Amino acid sequence: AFTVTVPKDLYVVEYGSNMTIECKFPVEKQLDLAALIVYWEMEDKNIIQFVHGEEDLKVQHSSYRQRARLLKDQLSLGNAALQITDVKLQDAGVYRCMISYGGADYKRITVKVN
Amino acid sequence: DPALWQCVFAARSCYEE
Ligand SMILES: *CC(=O)Nc1ccc(NC(=O)C*)cc1
Ligand SMILES: [N]
Repeated sequence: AFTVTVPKDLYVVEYGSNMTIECKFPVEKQLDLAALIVYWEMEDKNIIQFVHGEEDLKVQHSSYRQRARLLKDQLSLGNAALQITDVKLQDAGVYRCMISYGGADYKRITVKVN
Repeated sequence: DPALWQCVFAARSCYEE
C-alpha cells in the first residue's frame, strides 16, 4: 500500500542558509507526470501545488514566493524535494508533503532555524 | 484525499488574496 516516507522528520538549519526537505514516494521504472499530485504546506500557508504535471503559482503563500522551490528533477527518482532559499526564522514549524501516485499518503517534517 | 487537498489550497489562497 502506497506509503510516503521521510529521511529526516527534523531538520535543524541555520538562518539565511538553503534547505531541502524530502519526501520519498514509491516510483517504479518510469514516472507518469499525468498521475502525480504533489502538495507542500507548512502551518497555514500554501507552498507548492503541482497536480498532474501542472504547477499553480497563484495559490502559493506570499512569504514563500521567490524562495520556495520544488526540484522536479528528483521527482523521476521518487523524491518530493522542497527547496527554500535564504531561510528566515518564520520558516520554522511543521511542514507537510502530500503525494498522490495511485494511492495517497502524507508525512510531517519539523524544521528548526537557529 | 488529493481532492480534499485541492479544496484547502483553494480556500487558503483565496483568503490571502
Ligand atoms: C473543494 C473546493 O474546491 N473548495 C474551494 C474553496 C475556496 C475556493 N475559492 C475561494 O474561496 C475564493 C474555491 C474552492
Ligand atoms: N482583495
